[PDB]
Amino acid sequence: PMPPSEFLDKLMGKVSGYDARIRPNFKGPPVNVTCNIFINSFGSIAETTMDYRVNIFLRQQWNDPRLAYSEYPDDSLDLDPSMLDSIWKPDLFFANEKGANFHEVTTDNKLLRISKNGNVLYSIRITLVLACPMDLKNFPMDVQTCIMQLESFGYTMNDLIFEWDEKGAVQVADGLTLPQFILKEEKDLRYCTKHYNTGKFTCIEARFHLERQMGYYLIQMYIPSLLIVILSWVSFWINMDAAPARVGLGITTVLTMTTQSSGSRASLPKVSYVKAIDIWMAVCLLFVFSALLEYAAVNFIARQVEEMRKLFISRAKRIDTVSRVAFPLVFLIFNIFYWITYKII
Amino acid sequence: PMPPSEFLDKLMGKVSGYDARIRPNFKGPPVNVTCNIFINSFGSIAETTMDYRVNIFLRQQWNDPRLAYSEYPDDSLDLDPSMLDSIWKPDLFFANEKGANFHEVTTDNKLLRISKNGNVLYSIRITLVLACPMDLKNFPMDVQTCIMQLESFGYTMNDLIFEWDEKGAVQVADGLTLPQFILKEEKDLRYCTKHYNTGKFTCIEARFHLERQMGYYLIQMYIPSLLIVILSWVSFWINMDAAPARVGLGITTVLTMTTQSSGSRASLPKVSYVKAIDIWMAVCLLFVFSALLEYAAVNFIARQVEEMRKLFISRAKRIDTVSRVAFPLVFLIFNIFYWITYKII
Amino acid sequence: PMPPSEFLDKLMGKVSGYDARIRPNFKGPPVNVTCNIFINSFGSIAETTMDYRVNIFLRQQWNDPRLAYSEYPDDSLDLDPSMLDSIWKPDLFFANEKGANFHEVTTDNKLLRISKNGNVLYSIRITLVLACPMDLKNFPMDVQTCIMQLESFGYTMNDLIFEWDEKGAVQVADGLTLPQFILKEEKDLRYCTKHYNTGKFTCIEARFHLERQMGYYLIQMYIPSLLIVILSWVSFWINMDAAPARVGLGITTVLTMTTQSSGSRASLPKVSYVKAIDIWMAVCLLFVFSALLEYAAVNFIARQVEEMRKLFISRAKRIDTVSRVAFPLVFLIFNIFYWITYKII
Amino acid sequence: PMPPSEFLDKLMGKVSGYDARIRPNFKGPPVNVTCNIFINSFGSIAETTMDYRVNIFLRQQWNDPRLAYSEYPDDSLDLDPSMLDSIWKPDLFFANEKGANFHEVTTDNKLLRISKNGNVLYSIRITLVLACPMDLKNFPMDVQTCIMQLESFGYTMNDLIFEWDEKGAVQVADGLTLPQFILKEEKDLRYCTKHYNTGKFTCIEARFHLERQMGYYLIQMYIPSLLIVILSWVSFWINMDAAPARVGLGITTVLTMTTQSSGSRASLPKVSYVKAIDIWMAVCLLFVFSALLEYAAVNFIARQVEEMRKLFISRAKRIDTVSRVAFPLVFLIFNIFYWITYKII
Amino acid sequence: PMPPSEFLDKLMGKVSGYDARIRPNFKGPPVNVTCNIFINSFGSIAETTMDYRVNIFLRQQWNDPRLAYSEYPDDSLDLDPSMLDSIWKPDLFFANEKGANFHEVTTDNKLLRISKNGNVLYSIRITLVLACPMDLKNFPMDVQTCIMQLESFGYTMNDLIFEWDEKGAVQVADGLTLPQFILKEEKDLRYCTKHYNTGKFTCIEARFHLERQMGYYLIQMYIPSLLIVILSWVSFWINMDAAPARVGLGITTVLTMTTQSSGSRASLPKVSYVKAIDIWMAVCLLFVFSALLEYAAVNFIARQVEEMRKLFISRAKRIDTVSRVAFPLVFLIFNIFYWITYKII
Ligand SMILES: *[C@@H]1O[C@H](CO)[C@@H](O[C@@H]2O[C@H](CO)[C@@H](O[C@@H]3O[C@H](CO)[C@@H](O)[C@H](O)[C@@H]3O)[C@H](O)[C@H]2NC(C)=O)[C@H](O)[C@H]1NC(C)=O
Ligand SMILES: *[C@@H]1O[C@H](CO)[C@@H](O[C@@H]2O[C@H](CO)[C@@H](O[C@@H]3O[C@H](CO)[C@@H](O)[C@H](O)[C@@H]3O)[C@H](O)[C@H]2NC(C)=O)[C@H](O)[C@H]1NC(C)=O
Ligand SMILES: *[C@@H]1O[C@H](CO)[C@@H](O[C@@H]2O[C@H](CO)[C@@H](O[C@@H]3O[C@H](CO)[C@@H](O)[C@H](O)[C@@H]3O)[C@H](O)[C@H]2NC(C)=O)[C@H](O)[C@H]1NC(C)=O
Ligand SMILES: *[C@@H]1O[C@H](CO)[C@@H](O[C@@H]2O[C@H](CO)[C@@H](O[C@@H]3O[C@H](CO)[C@@H](O)[C@H](O)[C@@H]3O)[C@H](O)[C@H]2NC(C)=O)[C@H](O)[C@H]1NC(C)=O
Ligand SMILES: *[C@@H]1O[C@H](CO)[C@@H](O[C@@H]2O[C@H](CO)[C@@H](O[C@@H]3O[C@H](CO)[C@@H](O)[C@H](O)[C@@H]3O)[C@H](O)[C@H]2NC(C)=O)[C@H](O)[C@H]1NC(C)=O
Repeated sequence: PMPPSEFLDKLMGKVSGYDARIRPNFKGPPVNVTCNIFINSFGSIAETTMDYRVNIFLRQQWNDPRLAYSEYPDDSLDLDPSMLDSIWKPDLFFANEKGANFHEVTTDNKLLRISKNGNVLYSIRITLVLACPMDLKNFPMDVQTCIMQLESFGYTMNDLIFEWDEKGAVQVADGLTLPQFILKEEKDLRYCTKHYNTGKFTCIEARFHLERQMGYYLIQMYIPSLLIVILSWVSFWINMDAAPARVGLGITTVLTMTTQSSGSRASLPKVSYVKAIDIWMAVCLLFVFSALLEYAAVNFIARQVEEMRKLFISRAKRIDTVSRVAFPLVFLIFNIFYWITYKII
Repeated sequence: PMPPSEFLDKLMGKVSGYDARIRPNFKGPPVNVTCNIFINSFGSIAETTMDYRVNIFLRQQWNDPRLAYSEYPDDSLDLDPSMLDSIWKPDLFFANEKGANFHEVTTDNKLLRISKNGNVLYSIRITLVLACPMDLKNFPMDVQTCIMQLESFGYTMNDLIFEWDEKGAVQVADGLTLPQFILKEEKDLRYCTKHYNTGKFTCIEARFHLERQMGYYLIQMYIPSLLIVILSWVSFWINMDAAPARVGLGITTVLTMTTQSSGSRASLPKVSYVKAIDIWMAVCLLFVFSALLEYAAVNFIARQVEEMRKLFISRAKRIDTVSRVAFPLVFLIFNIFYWITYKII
Repeated sequence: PMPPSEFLDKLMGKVSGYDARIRPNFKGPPVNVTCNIFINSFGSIAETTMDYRVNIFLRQQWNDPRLAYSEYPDDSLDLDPSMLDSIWKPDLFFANEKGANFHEVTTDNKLLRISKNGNVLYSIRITLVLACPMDLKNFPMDVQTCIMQLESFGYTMNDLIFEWDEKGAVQVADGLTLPQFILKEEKDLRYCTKHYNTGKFTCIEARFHLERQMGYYLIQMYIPSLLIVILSWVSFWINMDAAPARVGLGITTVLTMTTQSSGSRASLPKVSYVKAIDIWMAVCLLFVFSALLEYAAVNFIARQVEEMRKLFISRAKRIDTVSRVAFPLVFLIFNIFYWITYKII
Repeated sequence: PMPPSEFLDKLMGKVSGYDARIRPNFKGPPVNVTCNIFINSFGSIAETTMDYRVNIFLRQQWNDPRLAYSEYPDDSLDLDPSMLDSIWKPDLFFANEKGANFHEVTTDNKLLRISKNGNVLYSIRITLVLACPMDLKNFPMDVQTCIMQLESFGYTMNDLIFEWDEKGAVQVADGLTLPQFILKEEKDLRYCTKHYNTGKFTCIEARFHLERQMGYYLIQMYIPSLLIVILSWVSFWINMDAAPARVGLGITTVLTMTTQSSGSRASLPKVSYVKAIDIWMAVCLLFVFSALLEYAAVNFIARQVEEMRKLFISRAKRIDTVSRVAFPLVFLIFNIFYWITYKII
Repeated sequence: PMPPSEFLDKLMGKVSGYDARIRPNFKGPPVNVTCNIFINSFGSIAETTMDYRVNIFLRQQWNDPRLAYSEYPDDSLDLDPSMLDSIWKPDLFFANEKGANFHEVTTDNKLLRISKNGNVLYSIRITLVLACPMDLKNFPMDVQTCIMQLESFGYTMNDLIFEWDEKGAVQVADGLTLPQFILKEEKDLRYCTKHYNTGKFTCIEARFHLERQMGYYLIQMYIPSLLIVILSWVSFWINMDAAPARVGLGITTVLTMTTQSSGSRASLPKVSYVKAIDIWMAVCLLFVFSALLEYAAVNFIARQVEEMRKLFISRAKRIDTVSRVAFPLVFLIFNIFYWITYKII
C-alpha cells in the first residue's frame, strides 16, 4: 500500500538527502525552466504612473531527478501547497515589478504536482503592478506595448535558463476585457538576456500590444471641442457690421477652449513633447482665436466720402462673406489631413 | 472523565496519524464541500475601479472521517480557532479577489466545530474587494450583476467539489443597506466550473443583482440640467426683435451645459460607448445650442420696402411665436420617449 | 523567597496543566467577561465612506480559577505583555471593524495583571475604523449615532457572555475634542445579542451620540449663499424699466448658485434622498431664478395709446415696486420656517 | 582571551538566570529611564488630518545590574541589534502615535551597547505620524505647538519612570528645514503623568513650537485678493454717470471673490470658528460687494427741473467723488488695524 | 568529491564557530565595505512630498576570513539566498529612506557568492522613497540634486567603514529614462561622515543631478499664458474711443490670468519664496491688468471747446497710438531679460 503519509516524508526529508538549497543537476548543465502565464485580471493601466496591474497564474516546469518516484502507482501527485517550502524552486522575479504580492486568502494560492520522471508544475497566483513606459506621441490613437520580463536574480545563465513552452505560452481568461484598451491577440515572445557586472542572467519577456478604445475620446474631447469651434462661427451672421455681442461671443468661446484644453491633459503625465490631442486642442484654439481676431479687423476697418462711403463698407462686408465661408473650408481641409495622419499609424 | 486537554491532542497529533497534508477519503471520491456566506458589510461599489468591497462569514462543511469521536459524550466541539492550523481545510479562493484579507483583531476571527460523525463547520471572517465588470449602457437606471466565485486552486474536480447547501446559501445582515444601490432578494446560485491546461477545477458562484437608487441623480444631474434647459427658453420673451442680452443669455447657458456635462461623467470610467446619462446631457446640449442658434436666424433676418417693411418683420416674429412654443413641445415629446425606453429596461 | 523567574513558569507551563486552548470553568457556566473602553483619539468621521477612526484601550476582566496564586505575597502581578500568548483570552471582535490593527511600536501596547483570586485585567491599544451608517436627512444639523459592538466570533452564548461593568464603562481622554462634532456625554450601553444559523453569540454595544458643529456651515454654505440671494435683489433698483445689465446680473447670479450648489455636496455620499442643505440650496436657487424670470415679465410687458401710454408703463413699474419688496418678505417668511423646523429636531 | 562567541551567551542565556520578562531591581525602586531623541526628518505637517510625520532616533538609558561584566577588558560593547530580543526593554509608546513603524531595510535599524556598570543605550529609528490638535484662529500667522509624549503602557509609576537627560534632550539634524514652518529652537520638556482607572503611568513629553512661513500666503491669498479689491475701484472712473460696464465690472469682481474665497479654505479642516484668513477674505468681499452696491445708488439716483436739473446730477457726482476716495481710506485704515492685531500675537 | 550538502553546513553551522553576531576581524581594523548600486527604475519624483522613488540593486563587498575555503575546487559559490540569514552582513541603511522595502515575489530578490579568499558579494533589490529637499527658486528651469546616503546605524567608524569601489560605483539601466527629468551622467561620490552623541558613523552618498524637461511647461504654462497676453492687446484696435466691449475684453482676460495663475502652482509645495514661474505669471498679470487700467484712462479722459474739441480727443488717441505699440515693446524687452537670466543658471 505505502500510505501517503510516509511517502511524502520519504521524498523531501532527511532520507534521500534532498537539499532544497542546491539546484538540480549540480555541477552540470543549466536547469531548463519552461514558463507560461494565465491572465485572470488585466487593467488599471495608469499613465500618471505609467504602470499596469495584472493578475496571473505563473506556471513553471523544470526537471529535478531527485524528485523521481516509482514506488507509487499513479502518474501524478498534486500535493499540498505547504510542500512548496521544501523543494527547489527557481528564483524568478519580474524585472519591472514596481510592487507585487502573493494571495493567501483561505490558503496560499499555490499549486504543485510532480510527474513520475521528475517534472514539476508550479502554478502560483500573483498580482503585479508592472512598469511600462508609455509612448504618448499620437495619444488617443496610440498602440502601447507594455511588457513583463521574467529574469533570474541569483543564478547565472550557466546555471538556470528560462524558456517559453511551445504550446500556448500566454493564455487569457475566457471573457477578459479592458475598460479602455483591447488586448490584441498576437503576443510576442522574445529573449531579453541580461548582462550585469555580476555576470549574465536568463531573461524572457512577453510583449502585450494594447490599443486604445478611441470611443471615449470622441465623446469628451473631440465632439465637445467641435461645437465650440462652431460657436466661434456664430460671430459672423450677427448684424453684419459690428456689436458688443461679437466680442462677447468671441471672448467666451476662447475662454472655454483654454479651460477645456487644460482639462484635456488633466489626467496625463507631464511629458515633454507634443502629443496628438494637443495639436487638435491647439488648432481648435486658433479658429476660435481667429474669429475674435477676425472681428478686430472689420470693426477697425469700418470705423475708418462723397461716393467712397458706400464702397467703404464693402471693404468690410467683403471680408465677412469670405470669413463666413473661408473658415469652414480650412477646418475641413485640416480635419481630413489630421485623421489620415493618425489612422495611417 | 477524559479531560479536554488530552482529548484535543489525541485527535490531531502524532497519535492516530492525522496528516493535514492529505485530504479526506484519499484515493476515493471527491471531498464534497458545501458552502454558504453571511454578509456583514456590503458596499463601496466603485466604478473607477469596477470593484466592490464585501465583508462575509464564509462557512464551509465537508466530512473528514479521521475526525470522528465517540469517547466524548456531547454532540459538538466548538474548538479553539488556533486549532485550524492542524486540520485539513479546502483551499478555496475567490477567483476575482483583487485583494482580500483576514481579520485578526483581539483574536483570529475564525470558528471551528466538529460533529461526532466527522462533519466540519469552518466559519471565517473575510474582507474582499471583488471585481465585477460594470455594464454602464443605461447608466443611472442600470442593474449591475456583480458576482463572487469560489474556485479551488490546487485540487482538481475529481478530488474536491464545491456546492451550495440547500437551506439558505446566502444570508444577509438584518438591516444591511447600501448608500447607492439596493441588493435585490433573489440571489442566483449557479456553477462556474473551470478548465485550464492543468485540468478542471471546482467552481460555484453567487450572483448579486444590484440596482441603483436613481434618486440621487434626479437631484444633481437631471433637475439641475432641466433648469438651464428653461433659461435657454428665457431668450425668447425679451424685446421680441433683438438685443445683446439674448446672445449673452444664450452664450452663458451653453457654457453651463458644457461644464455641467463634463462634471456629469467626472466620476466614471472612460468607457468607449455612449451611456444613458450622455444622450440626456447631449439632447439638453442641443436645445441650449439651438436657442443661441435660433437667435442667429432672427437677428440675421431682421437686418436684411414701401409696403414690405411691415411684413418683413413678420418674417421674423412669425419665428419667435413658433420657436417660443415649438421647443417646449419637442423637449416634452423627447422627454417622454426617453424615460419609457429606460423604465422598460 | 520564590523568585519571579520560577513563579512565572510555574503558573503557565507544563506544570499545573494550564491549557490556553480551553476556556475557564469548562463544562460549566459561561465566562462572564466585563468590558470597558478608554478613548484616546476619536475623529476622522468620514462620510464618503460612512465610517470613523477611533483609538481605544480595550480593557477586559474575567475569572480564570487556574490562574489563582497564594505562594506570592502581594495582591497583583502586572506582568510581561509577552505573557499574553500563553493565557486564555476571549475572542472579542468588533462586528463592524472595517479595518483594525494593534500597535507594536517599541513593544506590544498590551497590559496584563492577575489578582490573587484569579481575576484578569487585559488592556490593549487598538485603532478601529468603525462603520456607522450616517442618516443625513437634516444634514448640517444632524445628530449621528455611530456605534461599536463587541461580539464573540467562536464561542456561543452558553460559553462566553460579555457585559459592561457598572463603574464607568466608557471613559474619554481628558481634553478629547473633535474637529467637526462634539461627543455628547451620555453614552448608551445596550445589548445586541446575535443569532446566526451557527447559534447565538454574545454582543454588547456602546452608542456614541455625535453632533455637528454647525459653525463651519454658517461660513461657507449659508452666508455665501445668502449674499448671492441679495445680488439677485440688485436687479431691481437699476433703471426702473430695462437694460442688458439686469439680464447680465440675473444670468451671473444663477451661474454662481448652480456652481455653488454643486460644491455644496462636493464631499458627501450620493444618498438617494433630499437632505437639509439641499432645500436651502434649492430655495435660494428659486429666488435667483425668479429675479431673472421676473425681469422677463417687465421687459416683455413694457415692449407691448393717446392716454393709455402713461398708464401702460404703470402696468410695469407697479410690478417692480412689489417685486422689490415682495421678495424680501417671502425669503424672510421661509427663512424663519426653515430654522424652526431643524432647530426643533 | 575569552572570545566574544562565548561571552555573549554567558550574559543572556540560561546561565546567570537573565529573565527578560522581569524588569531590573525587582521588588525595589522604579527603573529610571532617561530618554532623548534625534530628529532626522520632520514635516508633512498636515491639517486635513491634524497630524505630522517625524523620523527620530529614540535613545534610552536605564541600569540593569544583571548586565554587569568584569571579565571583558574594554569599556563598551556595541552589540548585534539581533541581541535586542533577549534583554529587558522598557515598553515605551507614543501616546498619540496615530501610526508608527520601525525600519528594517538591510537590517533592523537598531543599536545596543552596554557599559561595564550595567548602563544600556538603546537607539532605534522610528517613523511616527503624531497627532497634534491645530489651533487655527489666527491661521496664516499661527504658532502651533505640536507635542509627542512618551508614556508607559504596562508598568505603573512605581515600577518604571521616564526622564529627559540634562545634556541636550532633543537634538535636531544639522540642516533640517521645513517646507512651510520653522522649528523654533527652544523645545519644552515637561511632565505629563497619566492617571487611569488601572493606576498611574510615567509620561514625559516634548513640545515643538512650529511657526508658519507666512511668505507663501502673501503670494496666493493676500496679493491676489488685493488686486481684485482694486478692480472694484475701477468701476468709478468710467463715464462718471452710468454704463452696463460698471455693473459688468462689479458683477465679475464679486464672482472672483466668491470663487477665490472658497479656494482659500480648499485645504483646511472644517473648523467651527472664524479664522484669520476668513475676516480678510470677508472684508475684501465687502469692498467688492459695496462697489456693485455703490453703483446701485448712483444709477438709481440719476434716473429720478427748470433749475434743479443741473444740481440733480450733482447729487450723484458728489457721491462718486467721495466713494472714489472714501474707499481707499477705509481699506487702508482697516488694513493697518488688521496686521497690528496679528503681528502682536 | 565533498558534495555541496555537507560543504554548506561545514561553513556556517556549529562547526568552525562562525558567529554571525560578531563582525570580521574582531578587535582589529574596521571592516572595509565597498558599495555600488545598479538603478533599475528611477522616477516618481514628487514635490508635494519632496521625495523620489528609486529601485536599485545594492551590491556590497567586504572580507570575512572565516568564510575562506580551499576544499572546494572552483573560484566562486553563488549560493542560496536563504543563506543570507546565517552570515555577517553590514547594517547599511539609507539615512533618508522615508520608506523602503525588499521584494519577495517568487523568492527573496537576493544574491550571495563567496570567493575563495573570503570576499563577499551581496546584491539585494530594494525600493526606496528617498527624501531630497527641492530648491524651487528658478522652478521650470531648476537643476535638482537629490541624494541617497548609505550610513551605518550601529557600528562606529572604527568598526565598519563604507567606500565606493573605483570601477563604476553607480551604473544605470540600459534605456532608463524619466517622465519629466533627465538624469545627467556625472554622478558625484563624496563622503558624508556622521557625528552623533553616540559616536561617529560611516557614511557615503551619491549625488544625482536631475534636470527638468522644460518642454512640458512651454505647452501649458508659457504658451497658454502668452495668448491671453495678446488678447489683452485686442482691447486697443476696437472703436478707437470707447465701448463696453473693451471693459468686457479687459475684465475677462484678467479673470483667466487669476485662474490660470492659481492653476500654475496647483501641484507644488507651499514654499515661502517667489519661484521662477511666479514672476512670469505675475508680469503677464500686469500687462493684462494694465490694459483694463489703460482703458480707464482714455474713457475717463474722453468724457472730460470752440476749437479745443478736436484737439481734446487727440489727447486720447495719442494714447492709443502709443499704448498699442508701447506694450509689445516692453513685453519683448522683459521677455528677453527673463530667459537670459534663467538660461544663464
Ligand atoms: C537544457 O537545455 C540546453 C539547451 O537546449 C541543453 O544544452 C544542450 O545539451 C546537449 C546534450 O544534452 C548538447 O549536445 C552536445 O553538444 C556538443 C557540443 O558541445 C555536440 O558535440 C553534440 O551535439 C552533443 O550532443 C548541446 O550542445 C547543448 N546545447 C546548449 C546550447 O547548451 C541542456 O542539455 C539541457 N539540460 C537539461 C538538463 O535538460
Ligand atoms: C460526493 O458527491 C458525489 C456526487 O454527489 C458522490 O458521487 C456519487 O457517489 C455514489 C456512491 O456514493 C455513486 O453511486 C454509484 O454510481 C454508480 C455509477 O458509477 C451506479 O452504479 C450506482 O448508482 C452507485 O450507487 C454516484 O454515481 C456518484 N455520482 C457522482 C456524480 O459522482 C460521492 O459519493 C460523494 N462523496 C462523499 C464522500 O460524500
Ligand atoms: C456568570 O453570570 C451568570 C449570570 O449572571 C451566572 O448565572 C447564574 O448563576 C447562578 C449561580 O451561580 C444561578 O443561580 C441559580 O439559579 C437557579 C435556577 O437555575 C435557582 O434555583 C437559584 O437561584 C440558583 O442560585 C443563576 O440562575 C444563573 N443565572 C443565569 C442567568 O444564568 C453565572 O453563574 C456566572 N458564572 C460565573 C463563573 O461567574
Ligand atoms: C530612581 O530615581 C528615584 C528618584 O530620583 C530614586 O528614588 C530616591 O531614592 C533615594 C535612595 O536611593 C531616596 O533617598 C531616601 O529617601 C528617604 C525618604 O524615603 C530619606 O530618608 C533619605 O533621603 C534616603 O536617602 C529618595 O527618597 C528617593 N526619591 C524618590 C522620589 O523616590 C530611586 O532610588 C532611583 N532608582 C534607581 C535604581 O536609580
Ligand atoms: C581597511 O582600510 C583601512 C584604510 O584603508 C586600513 O587601514 C590601514 O591599515 C594599514 C595596514 O593594513 C595601515 O598601515 C600602517 O599604518 C601605520 C600608521 O598607523 C604606519 O606605520 C604604516 O604605514 C603601517 O603600514 C594604515 O595606516 C591604515 N590606515 C588607516 C587610515 O586606517 C585597514 O587596514 C583596512 N582593513 C582591512 C581588513 O582591509
